[PDB]
Amino acid sequence: RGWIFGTTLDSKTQSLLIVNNATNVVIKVCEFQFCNDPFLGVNCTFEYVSFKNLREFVFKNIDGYFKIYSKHTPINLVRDLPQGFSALEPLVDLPIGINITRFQTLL
Amino acid sequence: YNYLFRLFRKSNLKPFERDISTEIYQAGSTPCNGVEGFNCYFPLQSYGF
Repeated sequence: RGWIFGTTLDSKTQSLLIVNNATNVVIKVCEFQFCNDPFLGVNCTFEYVSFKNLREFVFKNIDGYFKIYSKHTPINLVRDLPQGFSALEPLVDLPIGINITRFQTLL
Repeated sequence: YNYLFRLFRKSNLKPFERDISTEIYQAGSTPCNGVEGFNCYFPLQSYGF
């Protein structure tokens, strides 16, 4: 459902948060404090809001901007990546202003 | 003195990099432990217009 991106991740430097809440996507950049083990149980420097399936994504960061691409497709056998070709399409570009070095996935 | 500029860093900014961080800079051999000292310096300065 989401990702964290940054360098220290916590406090001393800015980090991203990206999360999907099943109606919307929330994106934010802060001097966050992360959880010790992040999960979706149910400072302010930027904000934006908007097994048989393979979901594919690409992320990159250049000159203070950050870019996202994706594609979704069905699968026959879920054991491994399906051997073929299908190109990913752009979603989003953001003026985040930060370098990044670490990332993490959110359940 | 409310307007500030950074004097010290580890390495130069990339284009449109936005470094907010105000931790004490280790300028040399001294481990700084989050406080000022010999080669342990506050990284910002002011114009005093």
